[PDB]
This record gives sequence, C-alpha cells and structure tokens, in this order.
Amino acid sequence: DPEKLKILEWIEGKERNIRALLSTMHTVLWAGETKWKPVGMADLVTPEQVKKVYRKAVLVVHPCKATGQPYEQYAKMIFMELNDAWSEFENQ
Amino acid sequence: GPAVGIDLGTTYSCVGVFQHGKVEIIANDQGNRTTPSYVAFTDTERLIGDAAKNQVAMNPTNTVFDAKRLIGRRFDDAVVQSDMKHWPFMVVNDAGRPKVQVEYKGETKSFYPEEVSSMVLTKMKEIAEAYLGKTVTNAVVTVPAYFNDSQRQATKDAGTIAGLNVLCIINEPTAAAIAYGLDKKVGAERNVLIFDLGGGTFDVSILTIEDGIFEVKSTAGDTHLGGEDFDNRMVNHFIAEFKRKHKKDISENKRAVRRLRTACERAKRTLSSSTQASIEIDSLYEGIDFYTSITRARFEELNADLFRGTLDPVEKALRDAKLDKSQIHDIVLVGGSTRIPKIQKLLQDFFNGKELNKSINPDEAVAYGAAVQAAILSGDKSE
Ligand SMILES: Nc1ncnc2c1ncn2[C@@H]1O[C@H](COP(=O)(O)OP(=O)(O)O)[C@@H](O)[C@H]1O
Repeated sequence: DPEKLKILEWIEGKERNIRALLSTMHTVLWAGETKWKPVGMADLVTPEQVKKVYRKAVLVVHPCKATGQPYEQYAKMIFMELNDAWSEFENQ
Repeated sequence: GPAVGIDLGTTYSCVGVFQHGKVEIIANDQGNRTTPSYVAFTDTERLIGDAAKNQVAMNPTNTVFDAKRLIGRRFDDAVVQSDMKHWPFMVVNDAGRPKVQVEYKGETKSFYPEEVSSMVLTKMKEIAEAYLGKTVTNAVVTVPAYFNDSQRQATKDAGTIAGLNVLCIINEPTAAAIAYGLDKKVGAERNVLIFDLGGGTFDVSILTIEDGIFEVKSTAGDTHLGGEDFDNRMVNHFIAEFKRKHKKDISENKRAVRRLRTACERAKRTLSSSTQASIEIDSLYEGIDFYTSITRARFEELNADLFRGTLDPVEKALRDAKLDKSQIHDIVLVGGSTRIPKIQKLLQDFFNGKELNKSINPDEAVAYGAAVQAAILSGDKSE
C-alpha cells in the first residue's frame, strides 16, 4: 500500500541517520497528525538537540498511544526505525 | 536497564522480564513465581505478599486484598457496595472515593485502592530488582479487557506511586496472546479465544489478529467465579466431616474456617497432577488435630457444576463475536485454575478435541506477554 511504501522508502534513503530521520519524519506521518512541528537541521546539531527532539518524536509515534488507530501499523514502523537510529547514535 | 512486565492480578501478581533472548518469570524471596495481592498491617510492620496472606487468620480486619475490585470506582458504585459485605476489612467514603480503613502501628489509617495496588506493585518491583541486581523503573502493567478509562488511569496511577514509569497499560488476554507470539504469523485474520480462570474472576475474550494488530471482538465470564469458589466447596465438605467425626461445628469459627481454606487450596493444587491429596491441620478447633484425605474425582464432584458452567460464557462470547466454535483458530489457557485437569478436558471436548495453548504456566502467561511488550516498548527487541 501507499502509506507503507512511503515509510519503507524513508527508512531506506536515510541510512539509520537519526538527524536525517527526525528532520524528515513530518513527510511520513499520517494525515491528521498535528502534534508535530517540522524540525530543521539547525535544531539537530548538538547531542542535546538530537536527544531532546528524539524524545519528542517517540511520543508522537508511540505504539501504545497508536493502539487501535487506523495508522497503528505505521506508528510502529517509525518508532522501531527511530529506536535503532538512536541506539546507533548512542554507540557512535 | 530493563523494563519489566507486571500482571497486577485480583488474587495473585506476577512479574516477568525479557532479558538475554528469553522471558524469565521471576520468583520472590520465598521461591514463588506468583505473589498474593495482599497487604497486611500489624502493630509492627506492613506485610506484602505471602507474609500478608499467611497471617490473614490472626489478623483478618487489617489484611487488605481484592483492591483491583475497588480501583477506578466511586464509593456509590453498585459493585463497591455489593462487594463490601464480603470483606473483613473496612471500606470508608472519602468524598465519593473508596478507601480502606485499617489499624497500622496502633493508629487507624486509610488508603486509596491505587495506593494498596501500589504496595503490591512496589513488592513486584523489588522482586524483579532482587533478580536483576539493579533498579527497575519502566514497566508495562496489565488490566482486564473490560476495564474502563477510569480503571486504566487508576492502575497507571498505582505504578507511579510504586515509583514506576508505566510504558503502557495493556489488556490481559492480549498479553497472553503476545506470550504465544500469535501476532507473528503471515496470513488471514485469526480468531483467538482466551480462556482465563484465575482465583476470583473468570474471563473469556475473543480476539482477531491480522498484521500484528489486535481488536477485542467480545468478552464474557463472571467477576465472582474462580479457584476461591472451588476452595469453598472443599471447606464445607470438611466442616461437615469434622462435625460428624467430632460433634463440633467449626462453622461459627472464623480462624478455624480460614485455616481449613488454606489447607484446602494447597490440596487442590496437588490434585491438578496427583489423584489424591492429604489434609493435615494441628489443633484446628478446640485442640483437635484434623487429618484427612480427598481424591480428584471427589474434588471434581464437589465442583462439577462450576467447572461445566464455565462453558456458558464461552458460548456467549462466540455468539456476541458472531462466530461458530470451529472458526476459532487458537485457544489460550490462562489463570492458575486452568491447571485443573477437568477444566482442561471440558474445554477441549467443547472444541471437539482441538489442541489447547497451555505450554506456558497459565498463571504466568499474562506477565510473560507484558514482559515481551515492555522490551518492545523500550527497544530491547528489534527486527
Ligand atoms: N496447580 C493448581 N491447581 C489448581 N488451581 C491452581 C493451581 N495453581 C494455582 N491455582 C489457582 O489459580 C488461582 C490464581 O490464579 P492466577 O491466574 O494466578 O490469579 P489472578 O486471577 O489473581 O490473576 C488460585 O485459585 C489458585 O488456587
């Protein structure tokens, strides 16, 4: 489907690069989503900034809040890729 | 490090952790992998779990239990008022909110139901910490599927008071289905029946599973049917025997009847894998030793109507789910009473010999699944 292809293309090009994923997450979010302001690289320089924005991202896409919702399957997908992105960021 | 799964149960609580590739269900310091949801207050200590349960006879009014029944409720709730009659501890009204009044260290004290449940949760938290060698904060806690928002918010509040950060509140039959990986299967939507018979409540839920997504299609059961009732059918069997042998009625006797109930619960478990059990009580009533025997056949006979009657809520769940029984793809055995061989047979016969998911200790299945989900909601489980 068009919604799943979107996210799977997003993951692919961004190479588990947390900043790249965060600064473009607004392009894969479900139509209806209002709780998320698009974030530029200007706000993703320092590890403080990555962290602070990451912890804001996972709240939007958390699989618990998304339970029962028409977009549940996509919230899960983004959540998981971000978790992996962040853990790669921590290991660096 | 890890997040844990906690089954916060009416009668027993159980904690598990996903760690090093496996879910471990964690034993308490007494060796037990489930823990009574009991809080007792004495002159000198607040007792939680087994130590609280083991003393309920010498201290009935200050041993709180069944707080899950008060959680998320108004005092003027029909359910609260109905249930109060059955409890030996006192429940008071604090501006439309139930509290429990007890004697603790000489002083009268009252607690909110989420505070009592927080004490159980703290106990479970420590059990996991003792095993893991570090502090636990993040947890997924489970609730019945029929729980409303007010009950779910109150269970989450209980976690916060226990010093826990609650990652999610999830449904019990869903957890059990996660324990079995029922969501990790390619293909058309699956109808799953969760047959759950704990110590106080009986729950039948039907669930659909497609693409890893769960919906609850129907639920049924009895909030006042569980292993406690089979224990009762046993107590009175022996109250009657004692009377015939000794010409004494232990029925007026609150501590004698409580002591026999424990004897009885213990023998019932033995009856799940053996065909007779021994009862052995020193000085049960006015100095009289009560030693006796019961067979499985007899235990089953005393309960024949309650065993068999667990099939009505099954049928009822199916007709609300708008399903014939052959359209159920997985059946899942949950709750410590589902260990009773006769219960096993009656559900299988009902499903025409179809095999039952039970390879996982049924009283541990909910905690198992919550543990799986707690890891996932952290990032302790990828790919
Ligand atoms: N081997 C056994 N045979 C029969 N009943 C058992 C056995 N083990 C546990 N039980 C019963 O299971 C009940 C508690 O089940 P559980 O699912 O742990 O509780 P909860 O309903 O509080 O979630 C108690 O009635 C206990 O006696």
